[PDB]
Amino acid sequence: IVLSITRLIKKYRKELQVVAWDILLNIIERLLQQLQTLDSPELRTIVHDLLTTVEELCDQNEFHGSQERYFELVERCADQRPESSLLNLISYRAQSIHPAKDGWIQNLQALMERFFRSESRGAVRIKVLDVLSFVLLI
Amino acid sequence: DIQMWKVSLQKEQARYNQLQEQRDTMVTKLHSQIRQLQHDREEFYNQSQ
Amino acid sequence: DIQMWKVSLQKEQARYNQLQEQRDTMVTKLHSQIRQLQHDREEFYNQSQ
Repeated sequence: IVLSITRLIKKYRKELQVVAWDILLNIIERLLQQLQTLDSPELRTIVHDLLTTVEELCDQNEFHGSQERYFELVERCADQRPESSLLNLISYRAQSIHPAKDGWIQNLQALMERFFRSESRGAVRIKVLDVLSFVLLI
Repeated sequence: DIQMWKVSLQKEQARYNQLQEQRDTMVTKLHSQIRQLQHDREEFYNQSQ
Repeated sequence: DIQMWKVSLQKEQARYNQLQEQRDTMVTKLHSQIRQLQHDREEFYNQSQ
């Protein structure tokens, strides 16, 4: 499944529009729930590569799906190995934190409570604090 | 699939319509920043000049 | 008709992207030209004067 969906996403980046992505994100959600117990290094590697390609396509903005749910799924798997993915996730979640937007302080609270005050990956916490600095400068 | 694209356009149009609330919110933010800028400048004159 | 609705929803997506870019650009302009200007004019200029 993960190999075939890898060719699906890496090729048909654009044809996957939002209802299809709402399905395909749940496909990834099931895959991630299985990643806990399937345990194989090869499966870990290929699932990580898939989410890495989804992240790349999100930076390329070739991904057109729901960022809220995709980055929620990233958050559930945030506890995992990929490093730059965490930087991307934190930078993304910064968007929902802004003085004009509702609940922004609470969203920032959650962001730091997860990735600042319950985290130890130095670059990740550096980026969280840079995000907070950008929020304060804004 | 026609029904799907219709529901999909409905949903993305709702997402784009929430930016109407976003527009009103940013207009309020402007009506704070600009209005306080004008008040600050006028009192800056009225006292410091 | 499927292709036509695909490009129609794509145009709605384009309007969303354009509106997001325009709101981001106008927020940047508001910041750097009104909020930063007020920061100067009040906190530095008015209070120092």
